[PDB]
Amino acid sequence: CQPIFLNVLEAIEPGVVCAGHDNNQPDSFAALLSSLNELGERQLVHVVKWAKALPGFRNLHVDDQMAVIQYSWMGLMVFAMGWRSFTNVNSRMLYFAPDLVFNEYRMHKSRMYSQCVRMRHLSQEFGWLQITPQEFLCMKALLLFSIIPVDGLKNQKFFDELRMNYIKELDRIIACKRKNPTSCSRRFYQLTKLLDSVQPIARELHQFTFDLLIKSHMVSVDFPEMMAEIISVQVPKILSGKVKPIYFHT
Amino acid sequence: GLLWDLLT
Ligand SMILES: C[C@]12CCC(=O)C[C@@H]1CC[C@@H]1[C@@H]2CC[C@]2(C)[C@@H](O)CC[C@@H]12
Repeated sequence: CQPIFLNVLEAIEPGVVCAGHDNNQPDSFAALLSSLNELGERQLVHVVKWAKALPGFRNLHVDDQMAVIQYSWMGLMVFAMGWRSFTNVNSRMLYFAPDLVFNEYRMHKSRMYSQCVRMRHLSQEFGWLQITPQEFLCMKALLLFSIIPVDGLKNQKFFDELRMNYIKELDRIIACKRKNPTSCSRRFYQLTKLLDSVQPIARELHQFTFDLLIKSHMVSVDFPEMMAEIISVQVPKILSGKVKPIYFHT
Repeated sequence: GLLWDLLT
């Protein structure tokens, strides 16, 4: 029996994305953040292409397809970055891209050292919890459906159904080589805790990028078009409490 | 926006 759902997730997983950063130049806040912004813009393109190819994504009202991407991109990208950091450099550095790897010096120069260490901790968890490539893929897909508005989506019912199905698929992946319901329960606990841990990090970054956008002109940090639009229109809805993450635990 | 165009 072929794992249809997993086959799809592996097939649509985005390839390597480079930031275009000039690593020959001495590190500077403006250059580092401008490169992170450009990487965000480039990754956003891949996230949209990826999301549109996810099982059942098209069932969502188009307005909701837009919304979920606009609200969840930070978490999605941070989670994937954590996985790359673990797989490529054993969490020794933050692997934003092959050409944008953060050592402690860069974490400090970026002025978001605190957020960086939390992301490095997330990276370490992938190793400590022995997260499998398949669990990573399913969890990442679930992160796309983990933040919603209080006024509700155009069609909240279709979103709820899709989210439920992805949680169900995560269950199946957990039960794969586990014939003991208790072991499955313990694994589900671990993974939902990991998923929840992404949200506080994403919130800190949402706050940081929002503040940076507002003062970008005086710190020489460039924001690409899509990033600037999303950070000035959607991110504030998250920061003002109109859009909130769905936490498994309280 | 460019995102909307990308999505559609
Ligand atoms: C999502 C990105 C870029 C893609 C990635 O690998 C994760 C990383 C997390 C920090 C983000 C960055 C995009 C640009 C941001 C939002 C900066 O403005 C401040 C925080 C940066």
